[PDB]
Amino acid sequence: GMFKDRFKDEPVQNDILQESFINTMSAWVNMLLISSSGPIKTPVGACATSVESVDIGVETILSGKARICIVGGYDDFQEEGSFEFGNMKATSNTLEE
Amino acid sequence: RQQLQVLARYLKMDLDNGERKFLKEKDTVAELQAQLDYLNAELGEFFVNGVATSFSRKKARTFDSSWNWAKQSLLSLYFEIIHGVLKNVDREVVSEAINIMNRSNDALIKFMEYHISNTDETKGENYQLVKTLGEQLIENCKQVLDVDPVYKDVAKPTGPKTAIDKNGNITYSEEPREKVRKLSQYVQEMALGGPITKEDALDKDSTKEVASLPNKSSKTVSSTIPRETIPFLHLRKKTPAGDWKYDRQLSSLFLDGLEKAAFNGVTFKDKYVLITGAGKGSIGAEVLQGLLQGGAKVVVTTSRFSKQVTDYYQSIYAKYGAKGSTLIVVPFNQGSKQDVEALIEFIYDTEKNGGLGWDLDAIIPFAAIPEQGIELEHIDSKSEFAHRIMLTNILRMMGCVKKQKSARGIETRPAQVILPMSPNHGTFGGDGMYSESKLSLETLFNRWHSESWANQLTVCGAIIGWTRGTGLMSANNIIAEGIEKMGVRTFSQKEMAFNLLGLLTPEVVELCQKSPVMADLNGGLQFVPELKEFTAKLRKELVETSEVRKAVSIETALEHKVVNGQVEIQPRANIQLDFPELKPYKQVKQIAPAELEGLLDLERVIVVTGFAEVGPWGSARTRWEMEAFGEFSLEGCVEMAWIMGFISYHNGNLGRPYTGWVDSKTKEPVDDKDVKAKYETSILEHSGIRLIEPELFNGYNPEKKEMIQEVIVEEDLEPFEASKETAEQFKHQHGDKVDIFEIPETGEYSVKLLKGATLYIPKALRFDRLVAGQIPTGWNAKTYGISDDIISQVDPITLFVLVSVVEAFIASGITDPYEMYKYVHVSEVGNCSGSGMGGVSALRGMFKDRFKDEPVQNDILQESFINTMSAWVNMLLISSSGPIKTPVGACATSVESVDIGVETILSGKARICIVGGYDDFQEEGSFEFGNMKATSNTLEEFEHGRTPAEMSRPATTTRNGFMEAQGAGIQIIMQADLALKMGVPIYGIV
Amino acid sequence: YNPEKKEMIQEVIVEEDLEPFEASKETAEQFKHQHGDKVDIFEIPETGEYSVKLLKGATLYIPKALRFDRLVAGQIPTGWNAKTYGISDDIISQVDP
Amino acid sequence: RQQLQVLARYLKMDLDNGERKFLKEKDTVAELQAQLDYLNAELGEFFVN
Amino acid sequence: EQGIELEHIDSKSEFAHRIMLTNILRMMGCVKKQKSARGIETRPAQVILPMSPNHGTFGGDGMYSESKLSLETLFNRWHSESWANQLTVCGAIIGW
Amino acid sequence: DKNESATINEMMKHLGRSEGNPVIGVFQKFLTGHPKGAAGAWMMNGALQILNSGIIPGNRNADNVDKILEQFEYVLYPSKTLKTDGVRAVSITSFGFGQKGGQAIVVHPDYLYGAITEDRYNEYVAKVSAREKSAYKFFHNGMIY
Ligand SMILES: NC(=O)C1=CN([C@@H]2O[C@H](COP(=O)(O)OP(=O)(O)OC[C@H]3O[C@@H](n4cnc5c(N)ncnc54)[C@H](OP(=O)(O)O)[C@@H]3O)[C@@H](O)[C@H]2O)C=CC1
Repeated sequence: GMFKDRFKDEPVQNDILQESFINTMSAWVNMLLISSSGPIKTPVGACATSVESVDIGVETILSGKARICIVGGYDDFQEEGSFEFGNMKATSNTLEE
Repeated sequence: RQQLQVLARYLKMDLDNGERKFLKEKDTVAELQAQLDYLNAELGEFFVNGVATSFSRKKARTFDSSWNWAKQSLLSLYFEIIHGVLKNVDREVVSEAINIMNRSNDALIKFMEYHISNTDETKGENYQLVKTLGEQLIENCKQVLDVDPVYKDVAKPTGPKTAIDKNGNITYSEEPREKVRKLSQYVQEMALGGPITKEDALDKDSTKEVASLPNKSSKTVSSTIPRETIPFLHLRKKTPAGDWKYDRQLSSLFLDGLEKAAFNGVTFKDKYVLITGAGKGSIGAEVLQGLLQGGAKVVVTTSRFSKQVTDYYQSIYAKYGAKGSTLIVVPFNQGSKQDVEALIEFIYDTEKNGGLGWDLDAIIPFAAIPEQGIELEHIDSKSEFAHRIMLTNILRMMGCVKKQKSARGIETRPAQVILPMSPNHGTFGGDGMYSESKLSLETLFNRWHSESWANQLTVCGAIIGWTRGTGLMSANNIIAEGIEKMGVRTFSQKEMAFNLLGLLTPEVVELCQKSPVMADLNGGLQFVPELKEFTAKLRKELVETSEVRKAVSIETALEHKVVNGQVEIQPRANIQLDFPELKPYKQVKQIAPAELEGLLDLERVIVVTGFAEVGPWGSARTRWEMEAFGEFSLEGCVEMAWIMGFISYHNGNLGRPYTGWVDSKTKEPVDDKDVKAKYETSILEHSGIRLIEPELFNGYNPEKKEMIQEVIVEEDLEPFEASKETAEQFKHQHGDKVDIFEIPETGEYSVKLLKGATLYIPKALRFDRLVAGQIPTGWNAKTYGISDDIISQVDPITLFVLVSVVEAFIASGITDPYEMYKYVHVSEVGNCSGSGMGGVSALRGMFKDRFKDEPVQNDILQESFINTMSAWVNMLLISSSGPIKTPVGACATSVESVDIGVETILSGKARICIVGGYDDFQEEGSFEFGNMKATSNTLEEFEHGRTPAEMSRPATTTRNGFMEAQGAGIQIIMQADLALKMGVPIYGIV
Repeated sequence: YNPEKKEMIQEVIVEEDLEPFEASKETAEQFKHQHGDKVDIFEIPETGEYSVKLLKGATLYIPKALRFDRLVAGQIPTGWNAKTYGISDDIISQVDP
Repeated sequence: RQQLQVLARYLKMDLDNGERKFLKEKDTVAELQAQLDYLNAELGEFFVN
Repeated sequence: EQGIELEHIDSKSEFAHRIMLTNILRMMGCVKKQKSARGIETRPAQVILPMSPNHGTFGGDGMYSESKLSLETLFNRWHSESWANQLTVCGAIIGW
Repeated sequence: DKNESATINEMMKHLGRSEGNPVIGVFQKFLTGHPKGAAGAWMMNGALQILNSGIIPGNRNADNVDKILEQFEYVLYPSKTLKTDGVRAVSITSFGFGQKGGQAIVVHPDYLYGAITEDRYNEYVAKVSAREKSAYKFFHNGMIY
C-alpha cells in the first residue's frame, strides 16, 4: 500500500504505515483481547521466527518478567514476496514441476 | 501554409490572438515599470527597500516559564560555588541571589532546602561555603516569599580609561571608579554635582551582602544638594515664557526616587511595556533587563529576527525574568507604517483573535539607525528613512496607541512615553537628519496640552547624556576620560538604564500624569563651551600622540637593526578514546557500602564495556562534544573533517616529503590549527538537522515528489519500435487495445497503443516535510575500510550498523573480535540488536523499482530483512555461533534490545552480547509519517520563523511534531566477571 | 494477483505530441510541475478546467504484462473469513490480513 | 482541426507560443502591480500623487 | 493641515513635512553643491527661513510644528558643517 | 512529552522521592532528531557519557517550558549544560508505536569495584591500561589508513 499504491495515487488509509510494523499484530492482540501491561518482545527471525519466539518467551518467564506468555509466528503470502523468492530460486518452478 | 490558412478561416480561429494579447500585456508592463521607476527615483533605493514589512503575529515568541529557570539558576550557582568558579568576593553571587529571590515560591524553597541540607560540608571549604550561602539564601527567599520582585543593580560602577603604550597603541578599558563603588554612591555623586554646574560587604563577603538583601534600608540625598548647584541628573519645569529650567523640587523627587531604588530596588509588577531599539549592546537592552527583573510584561521588538537573537532573549529571560514577568519578542521594522499599525493591533487584540490582549502602561521607542558623515548636501534617501523611523513613525505609534485606548473607552490608564531626546541639535554635524528628528520630538510637550490625547498618553522627555558603549555613541570611548577631566559625567549603559528606569517609578508616573516631564540626564555636558571643538581637540591630540610614537619607534628599530645587523608551538590534534578514569582502590572503596565486597555474584552483573554510533553529528565523540559544549574542540573538528571527507592523510612526496593532513579535493597540505578556519562552517552547515539533501537519498526531493496517474487513451498513439519480447508483453497486458506487427526488415516490432487503453503520466507533488537529521554529508563507509563489494551488496543501514559495531568494539579495547574466543566459547557471543523497519531501501527496490522494471539485484529480498544487519555483522566480523534474537520495537527497539541481551546473558546462553538499534530515513517512510501527522510540518515551522536547528524542541509550549533522523547505535554488554577478567573498560552498570 | 499475468510498467519517451485531455487545475499543475516544458496546460475559460497536452520528448509509462513461473501456493482454505469467528467489519477494514 | 494540426506540425509552427508569452506577461504585470500596491499602502495616495 | 491631530498624522502630513522641511534642506544642499562645483566661496546665498513662534501650541496642524521647529537646527549646522561660505542662515519668526 | 513527564513523576512520587529533589531531564533529540529505532541506543550512549563525565547537557531549544509541565514537581527541565560534581544513576525511557514502553537504569561503574578485593582491582586496572594503549595505537593507524 505505501510503496506502490501511494505511488499510483490510489486511495490508501492515512495510517497504513503502522499496519505494516511486525509488532503491530501483537499490539492489536493486546488492544482487542489481552489488555496486559506485561513484556512485549517481537522477534524477527525469518523462517526460525517461531522457535526464536519460544526461546524468548521461555527466558522471559524464567527471568520473572512474566508468568504467562503468548508465543508463535505468522506471515502472509503476496505477489512481491513470491516474485522475490522466485528471483532467488528458493522456491520450486511450477512449470518444471 | 495557404492550406492551413484556409483551414483556420473555415474553423473561425484567430491565429494571432495570443500575440495581440501578449503585446498589450507588454505595454501594460512598461507602464507599471515606469511608475515604479519614478517612485524609486523620488524616494531612493534605501527608503523603498527600507519600508519593507517584517512583522507577523506567527513569528512572536513568548518567554514566561520563570518557575523552571529559577531552579536552573540555583543549581548553576550551587555547582559554580562548589567548583570554585564563584567565590565570596564576587558581586555575581549577590546579583544571582537577587534574581533567585525575584522568583521565590514554595517549590523553589523546597528545592533549595533539599540541595543545601544534603550538602556535606566536611568535603571541602567550597562545600562549607555553599552550605552557608545556601542557608542564607533560603532565609532570604522565605522572607520575600510574598513580596513583589524588584529591579536592583549591584554591579560595580566603572569609568572610562584610555591608555597609550610606548609604541603608540591605544587601549580603552572600563576601570572601577575610585570614589563610587555602589549605585547609592552614584546617586550621591549625581546629586552633589560639580563646580562646572554651579550657577556593605560587597567585594569582601558576598554571603553577608546576601543576608542584607531582604532588609528595606534617614536624610534624603536631595538635602545634600548644594545650593546654587545644578545636579548632574535633574528635572526641569516650564516657565510662563515657555523655556524649561532646572527645578529643585522636581529634581529632589527624582533623585530621592533614584536613591530609594539603589537601596531597596523598584518593582514593575503589573506594568505593560513596549520597547523598541533594545538589541544587544544598547541602552534599551539594559532597560529591558531591569524591567524584567521588576516583574514587568514587556514586548520587545527586533529588526534582525534570527535564531541568534531569539537565543539571546531566551538567555536574558532565563537570567532576569522575575515571577509574574513575560517577554514577547516580535520581528519589527519601525520604518514601516503598516508594521507599526499591525504591532499595536496585535498588542491590543484579544487572545481569541490572536492578539495579546494587553493595554500598554509604557512606550519606550528607542529604535534608530546611524547616519555617519552625511552633511546638509548629502541628505538623501537614507536620511529620509531614518527621519521616518525616528520621528514620524514614533508619532504614528503614539497615535495608534491613542486610537486603541479610545476605541475601548480607556481614559484612566495612560501610557507613559519615554522619549529619547538629545541635548545637541546640530552641534557636531554630519549626522543626516538626526538632529531634526530629535528636536522635532520636543513639540510633544506642547501637543499634550493643545490636543486631545492627554488621557491616553503622558509625555516623558529624557535628555540622554554621553553614554559609552555601543549604538551610536561608540567610537567616542577614547575621549571619555578627557571629557570627564572637565568635571563632566559620562555614563555607562547600566547607569543610563538606571536613570531611565528611574522615570518609571510610581511618583514620576504620577508627575507625568499631572503634566509633561523633562528629565535632564546629560551629566553636566551642557556647560562645556564649544563641545565640537573641544572633542575634536581631544581626539586630535590622542591620534597625534599615537602616530608620532609609533613612527618614531619604527625608525629607531630600523636604525638599531642597520647599525647592529622565539619559536612557538602550534597544537596538533591528538584524539583520545576516553576510557573511563580508574581511581585508587581506597577512594573507590569509600563509595560503595563496605558490605558489598563478596556480596554480589559478578556473573549476574551486566556492564557496558563499549559503545558507538553513527548519527547526524558523526560518532559518539563528536555528538557528545556538540551535545555538551555546543562546539567542537580541535580533536572534534579534525575528526569531523575526516569523517566528512574534507581532509585525508598523506605520507610521502608532495616535491618535498610531507606527512600529515591534506585537502581531499586539492591535495594541498593542511595543518590542524587551520582545519577549523578552513572547514568548520562547512562542517556545521552539513551536519545535524538540516534541509534534506537529495544527493544523500537517491535524488529524493521532498519539494518535487513523483507520482503517476492512470489515464485512458482518447485516441490511438504513434507506433513505437520495441523488441519482440517487449511487444508480446505489451500485447499480453493490453490485448485488443494494442497492435503489434513485426517490421519484416529488422525483426523488430511496432507497438501501437489504441484508443481506450491505459497509460500512466508522471505528476509531481510538493511535500511539506523538508528537514531531517541526516548523517554528515561526505560520510562514506570506504573511509572506515568497508570494501566496494560490500557497499554494493547491502542496504545503506547495514553500513551504519557495521561501522557502529566496529567502533563499539574499539571503544571496548577489543581490536580483534576473535580475542573474545580466548575467554569464551563461540556459542557464547550473542547479538540481540534490531531495528523498527530494517532495510527500507531494499523494500523500495522490490516494491517500486521492480514494478518499473529497473535493474534490481536478484537477492534484494534478503537485504530487507531486519535480521540481515545482524547476519552481516556476524558474517564479516564476529563469526560466532551464539544466540541471535532480533527485536522489533518501533521507537523502543534499542531498550528492548538491551532487555533481551541482559536476559540472554543472565540465562547463560551468552556471556557477551551486541545490543543496540538502527534505522534509516527514506522518502516513503517520511511521507507516511507526514500522513499520520507525527512529524512537524516544515512550512508551518517557517511561518513561525523557525529554522531547522530549532525545529526539534521537546517539552516546549510550541512543540508540534518530531524530526526524523537516521543512524545506528551499538553497545557491548557482558558479565562483570568476564569484563574484569578480560581487562576491558567498564562505562556503567545495566 | 495472477501469477500468469504480472503487471509492470515501462518508461517510453513520447515521439509526438499527445491529444489534450481535460484535468482539474490542481492535477494540471502537478503535471506541469513534473514535466515542465514538455507539457502545456491551458484553462478552458468556460469550465474552469484545464487541458493537459503532453508534448514530444516527455516520459510516460505503458503497462506490460509478464508471465511468472510460480503458480502454486499453500493457501488458507477458500471461504475463510474473520467474520465467521466474530471479528467485526471495522477491524477487518483497519488491519492487515 | 486535425488536418490543420497536421499542417502546423509539418510547418514547424507553434500555435500556442503567443498564449504562453501572454500568460508570462500577465504574471509579470501582477508582480509589478503588487509592488506598486505595497508602496501606495506604505506612502498613501496623497504623498504618491 | 487643518484638524489633523496626533492620531490623524498620515500621508498628507508626511507630504507636507517633506515640502516644508526635507526639500528645503535638499534645495539648500543643491545650491551649496552648485556653488562648490564652481569654486564660489565668496558669494554666499542668504536663506530667509520662515519660522514660527509656536510649536504645538494650537494643535491640529499635522506636522507643521515639527517642520518649523526642525528648521532651527540650521543655526547650529552653519557652524558645525562646511557650507557656511555658500549659505548664510537668516531665521525670521513671522508674527500674526 | 506530557505522558512521559507524567510517568516519570508518578514513578518518583510512589517510590518516595524526596520533595525538592527533581530528576533532571535530558532531551538529546533536540539536537539529533528522532531515529525510529536507534533512539534508545543514542540515549544510552549519552547516559553513559553523562555518568562518566558528570556533565548534564542542557536542552538548547528549550526556549519556554510548557506551563502544563509545572505540575510535575519531580522533573526539572534545564536549557544549559550543568557541570555537576557527580551522577550516580541515569534513567532511560522509550515509547515506541504499538504500546512499546521500555525503561533502563544505568549506574555509575565505580559502584562495581566495591564488590571486589584490592588485588583483583589492581590487576584489572593494569590490564585495562595496557588494553587502552593498544586500542589507541589501533585507532589512530586505522583512522589515517
Ligand atoms: N548616548 C546615546 O546613546 C544617546 C542616545 N539617544 C537616543 O536614545 C536611543 C537609545 O538607543 P541607542 O542604543 O543609544 O542607539 P542604537 O542605535 O544602538 O539603537 C537603535 C536600535 O534600534 C534597532 N533598529 C534599528 N533600525 C530599526 C528598524 N527599522 N526597526 C526596528 N528596530 C530597529 C536596532 O537594534 P536591532 O536591530 O537589534 O533591533 C538598533 O540597535 C536612541 O534613539 C538614540 O537616538 C539620545 C541621546 C544620546
